[PDB]
Parts: sequence; C-alpha cells; structure tokens
Amino acid sequence: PPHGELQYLGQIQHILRCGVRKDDRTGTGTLSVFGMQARYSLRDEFPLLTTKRVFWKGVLEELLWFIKGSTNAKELSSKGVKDLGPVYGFQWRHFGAEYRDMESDYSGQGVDQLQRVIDTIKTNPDDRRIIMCAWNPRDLPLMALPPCHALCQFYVVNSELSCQLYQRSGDMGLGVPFNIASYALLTYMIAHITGLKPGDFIHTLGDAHIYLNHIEPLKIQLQREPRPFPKLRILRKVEKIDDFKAEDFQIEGYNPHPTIKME
Amino acid sequence: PPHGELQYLGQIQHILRCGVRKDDRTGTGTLSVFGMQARYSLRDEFPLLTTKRVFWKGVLEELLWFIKGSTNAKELSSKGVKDLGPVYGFQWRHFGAEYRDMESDYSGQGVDQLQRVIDTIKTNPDDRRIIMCAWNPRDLPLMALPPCHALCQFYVVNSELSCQLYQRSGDMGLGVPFNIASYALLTYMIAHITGLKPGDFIHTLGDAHIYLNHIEPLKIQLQREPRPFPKLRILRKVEKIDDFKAEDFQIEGYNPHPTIKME
Amino acid sequence: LSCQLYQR
Repeated sequence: PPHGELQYLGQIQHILRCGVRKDDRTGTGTLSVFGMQARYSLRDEFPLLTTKRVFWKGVLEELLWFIKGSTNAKELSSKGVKDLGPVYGFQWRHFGAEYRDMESDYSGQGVDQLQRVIDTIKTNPDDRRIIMCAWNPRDLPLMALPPCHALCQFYVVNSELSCQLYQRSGDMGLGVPFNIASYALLTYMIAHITGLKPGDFIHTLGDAHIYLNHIEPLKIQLQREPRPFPKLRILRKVEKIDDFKAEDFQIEGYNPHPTIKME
Repeated sequence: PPHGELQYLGQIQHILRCGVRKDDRTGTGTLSVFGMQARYSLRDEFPLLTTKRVFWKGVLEELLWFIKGSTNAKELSSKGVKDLGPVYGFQWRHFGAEYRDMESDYSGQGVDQLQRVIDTIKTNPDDRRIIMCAWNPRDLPLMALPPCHALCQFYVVNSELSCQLYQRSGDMGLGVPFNIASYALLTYMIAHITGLKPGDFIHTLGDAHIYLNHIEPLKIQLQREPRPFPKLRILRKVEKIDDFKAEDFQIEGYNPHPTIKME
Repeated sequence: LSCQLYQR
C-alpha cells in the first residue's frame, strides 16, 4: 500500500504545474489551487512528514498550549517557536466569553468547544455534529460573525475516531505539514481519553497555495523519497484532556530527510 | 476528458464496497464513509446529474426562496415543489437577528451573509474569507453555538468564481444530487452578478452515506452511462441577487435517464 | 464572508 506522504507530495506537484498566480492579503505572490483533499491513516503509524524534518517538539508544545486556553505568549516563548486576547486556545475553551485580562478566571465561561467534542463522543458517537472551529485572531474585531479559519469534524465508527480538518486556506510549504501533525496529535489525544483507536485524518483545503519563494525548496523536497512514517506512543493512562503533559508522548522511529528552511 | 458525473458514481460505488454500517439520528441504518470530495466543472456545462432525472424546477424554486430569506412554508407549496423561524434563508439573509413573526420587516437586521459574499467578491476578490454557512433548523434551539450543517467558500482567480461546499453529512441517494445542482446554480447567479465566469464547484463531505433502502436503486443507477451535462442560460442581465426570478433561467440539452424514486 | 452563532 502507498505511503501517505505521497498525497502531500502530489498536491505540491499539482500546484506547481496547475496553480495560478494569486496575491495574499499583503500582496505577496502564491501559486494557488482551490479545493484539495488528502487522507492520512492514523492506524499504527503517525503522519509526521519525512521528506523534511518537522519540528515535532513545537507541534506538541503549541497544541498543549492551545488545550489550556492560554492567551499568554511567555508560556510559549523559550521553548522553540517564540496580552493576546484570542488565539486558538481561548476560542477552543472559552468561545464568546467576555474577555477582560490574560490572568483572569474563565472557569465555565463561554462555550467549551473541546470538552463538548469529548462529551459528545462519549454520549453519542454517531453524532454528525462533532465540530470545533478555530479563528484567525486578526478577524475577530474585523466584523460581526467572522468566518472561522478552520473547522475540525470528528467521526466515530467501530471504536475508531476519525478527524477531518477543513482550512479555508493552506500554506503548503510551512503551515500544512505542521497542521497535519497537529490535528493528528489532537486525534490521538481525544481517542485515548474516549477509549477509541485513531482512524483517519482527512485534510481538506480551500485556497491551497505555495508562496513563490518556497518553489525552489519544494522542488528539491519533491525529489526525496518518503521513509515509513513513525509511530506515536502515549506513555501513561491519561484520563482528561487537560492532564496531558509533553512528557507523556514519545515519537518512535522518526527517520526524516534533512531540514528545509522555507524563506 | 472524463464526464464529471463519474465522480459521483465512483463515490456511490466506494460507499457500497467500503462503507461501514452506522445509524443516523433516528436509528435508521446507513452505509457510511467519512471524508470525500468531488470537483465539477461549471465552464460551459452545468452539473445537473443525468443518471437519473433531477427535479430542476424544485432546485431553482427552493434556492430563490432561500435567497429572499423566507420563513413561510406555503411560498414553497403554491409553487408545487412541496410559522417556521429559521431554515437556510433566514440565516443566509438575517443571521442572529431577533425573530418575532414571519410577516415582519427584517431590513438591515442581523448579518446578511449572502450580500456580504457578493460585496467581498467586488471589493476584494483575493479574499480567503468569502464564506457563508447554513444550519439545520433543529439545531438552533438545541445548544449555544450550534455547529453549521454546511459551509460554502467562494474563490476568485482570473475572472472565474469557484465554490466549495463542505457538508458535515451527505445523503448520497437523495440529498447530494440536489445540493450539487443547488450550489452550482448559486455560483452561476453570484458569478453573473459580479461580472465573473463560473469556475469549479467542489463538493466535500464529512459523513457521506447511503440509506440501506437506497442500495438496490443506486446499484441500478450505477450501470447507467452519463449523458453530456446540460448548459444553463441566464436570459437577461440581472443586477442584484434579489432580482432573479425563475423565468430568467433556462436549462438546455438536458437528456437524463429515467427518474429513480428513493425513500 | 462569515460564520458561527450571534455572539461572534
């Protein structure tokens, strides 16, 4: 059976060949295709890309940060990837709640989208509404009813948990490999505390794009052969989503090609 | 170049073969696959399915009903297509506004999602946020922040308008052929009004499913060969989305296989 | 250019 990273490589190749020129909001050029989808098995493997080394520590650390609902950059400062008000954390844990301070008590204020996903999996695994959204923080003061940046839908059949991420746009060079790992990790976490096995991660894009200055690096990456995906081990029986710590996770057999710096 | 209805047929075929048993809300059985996508060209053709006759008149009529934001059932029963408060129209035109009556004036109340899509296409066609959502009306009184049933994202490059519909679940036998036609029609209308050409319609599903009693009918539909898709002509210059009437549209060269009754 | 119930 074919290696799942081949889907990601084929999407890069399709955009390089068939993408059209389109500016982003800063007027920076991309090659763009609208509407894409890839499926990554989470069964006995973990889709951390191998055609370049992906910074797994930052994936883990930043997800854990989102899970505690933090609006404080310092809790993410001296770790790897370098007073807020929004971010994916506050929206995942406290949606629509009156913001006051970053050192403020928000316990049971707003909608807890993440706990609601977990509770629904437990109370009604057949539910077609197991959905959590994240917003780009810059959109929040911009308009009423601002559109989400990303919607994540979970799905359960035969004791397997699957996840589909819809992103309205996806930076294929930098953001996409990191998001694949991120939502695959989230799925592993939620599966673990709901007593299910990870199933599939489906990645769906609106504007799938490559920045012009990533073209040469990505063209080199395209000629690298994927190595078998690693496995992800959770080292401890963990009971609630808030209990996970970085040390509960071990990536095993990760054997990637060298780091590529995009930009 | 392969006929676009082949995607729809391949999807039916994949669910019949690989789909797993999963109940819906009422305990009615389906065959289910999570995560699907099809792309239908809107360029000089219109994806009204030909392996069975689709009731085009009801597509058009129901869409126009949504575009005026109606919460009145008999404006959709005097049209022969067969007191509310919510259904897709009130959310498309008057999102989040205080409901009172159905004969009430809602002018400039709530967010107009549809007008906002149109304006953004005109003021900023590169925008990655050109998004409009619809809700199952049962969900609205059920929780705070109810998740949408469907999100629709528009996209513009080279004077072409594309549309991606994400549905959290899709009834392949009944609902899907109807939605393809429906969102393809909406794209034709928004394109016409913004001086763009229709591009692609991308259809993306979460829980893509077949009701058990549709299996035998669909198995017969699967052996019918598609006929070239028809064309859709708009018969006058129309200036505002609210100005379209049923008589402004003509389907040409529609040559479908016989009607299949399912339910 | 939108989405998700009345309070944001």
